[PDB]
Amino acid sequence: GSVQIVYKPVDLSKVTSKCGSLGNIHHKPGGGQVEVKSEKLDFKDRVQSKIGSLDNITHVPGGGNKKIETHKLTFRE
Amino acid sequence: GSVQIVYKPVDLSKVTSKCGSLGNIHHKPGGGQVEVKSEKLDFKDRVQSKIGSLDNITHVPGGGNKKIETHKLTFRE
Amino acid sequence: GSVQIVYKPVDLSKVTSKCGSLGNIHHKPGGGQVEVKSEKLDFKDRVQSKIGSLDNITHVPGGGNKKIETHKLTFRE
Amino acid sequence: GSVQIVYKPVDLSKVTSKCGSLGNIHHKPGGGQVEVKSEKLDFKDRVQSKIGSLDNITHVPGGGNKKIETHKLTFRE
Amino acid sequence: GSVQIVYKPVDLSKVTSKCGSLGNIHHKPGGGQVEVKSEKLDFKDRVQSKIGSLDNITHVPGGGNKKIETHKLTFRE
Amino acid sequence: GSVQIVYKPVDLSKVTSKCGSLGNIHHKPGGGQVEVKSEKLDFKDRVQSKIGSLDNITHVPGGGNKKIETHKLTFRE
Repeated sequence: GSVQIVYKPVDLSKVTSKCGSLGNIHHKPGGGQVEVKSEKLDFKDRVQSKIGSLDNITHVPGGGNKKIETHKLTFRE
Repeated sequence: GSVQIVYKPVDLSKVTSKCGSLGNIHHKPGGGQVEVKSEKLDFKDRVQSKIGSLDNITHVPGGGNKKIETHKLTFRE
Repeated sequence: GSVQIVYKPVDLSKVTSKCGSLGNIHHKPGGGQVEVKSEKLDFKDRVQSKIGSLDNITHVPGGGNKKIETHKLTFRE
Repeated sequence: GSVQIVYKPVDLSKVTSKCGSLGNIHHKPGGGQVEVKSEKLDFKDRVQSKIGSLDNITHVPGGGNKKIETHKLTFRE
Repeated sequence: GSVQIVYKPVDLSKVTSKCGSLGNIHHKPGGGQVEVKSEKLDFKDRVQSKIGSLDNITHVPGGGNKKIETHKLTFRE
Repeated sequence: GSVQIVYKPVDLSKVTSKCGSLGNIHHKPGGGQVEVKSEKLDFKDRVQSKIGSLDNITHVPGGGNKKIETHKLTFRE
């Protein structure tokens, strides 16, 4: 019993943008207040956590395009 | 018993945009207030959590396009 | 008993947009208030949670287009 | 007596195609026979000729599109 | 008497194609036979000729697109 | 009497192709036979000729695109 597998996908795909100008952008939020009160913090087994955060973000990429691919050939016996 | 598998998908797909100008954008929210009160925090087994957060975000990508692909050939016995 | 599988899908698909200008956009919400009170927090077995959040978001992508594909050939015995 | 010619043709044309796949094509003609008998051949000036030819042609272009133009301003006296 | 010619043709044309795959092509003609018999051949000036030819041609271009132009301003006296 | 010629053609043309794959191509003609019999051949001036030829050609360009132009300003007297 002979097994033959050929795995030859092809992609010529493009992910693209064009823009004339980004222009004037004004991030001006009023001052927030964040208060958190807790007594104990027990953490185990791959847990991840964020407490009391206050983030201001002004992300203005001229492109900002993204492509994701995954290929996976798996074999048993 | 011979098994032959051929895996040859083709894509020439495009994900694209054109824009004249982004123009004036004004992120100006009033100051929020966030209060959280808790006594104990027990965390285990891949849990992830966010408490008391106050996020202001002004994301203005000139493209912002996205493509996702997954290929998966699996075989047994 | 011979098994032959051929997997050759083709796509030339496009996902595209055109825009003259994005123009003036004004995110100006009044200041919210969020209060949460809790005594205990027990978390296990892949749980994920968000408490007391107050998010202001002004997402203005010049394209914002998205494509998703999945291919899956599976075989047994 | 003045003369003024402004030859300014503007071209924005496109000649285009899409095809998914060209597929299986089978050029299998039976064997031809060509016999020509002649005694004398006298040629002069701009003659061009072909005798006793047997051509098999397969032509499978992925596009095969064509454009031709012939601009011609002529002036006298 | 003045003369003024402004030969300014503007070209923005495109000749283009997409193809997914060219696929299996099978040029398999049967064996031809070509016999030509002649006694004398006298040629002069601009003659060109072909005799007794047997051509097998496979031509499979991935594009195969063409553009031709012939601009020609001519002036006299 | 003044004369003024402004020969300024502007070209922004494109000739282009995409192809996913060229695929399996099988040039397999049967064996031809070519017989030519002649007594005398006298040629003069600009003659060009071919006799008794048997050509097998496979041509598989990945693009195969062409562009030709022939600008020609001519002036007299």
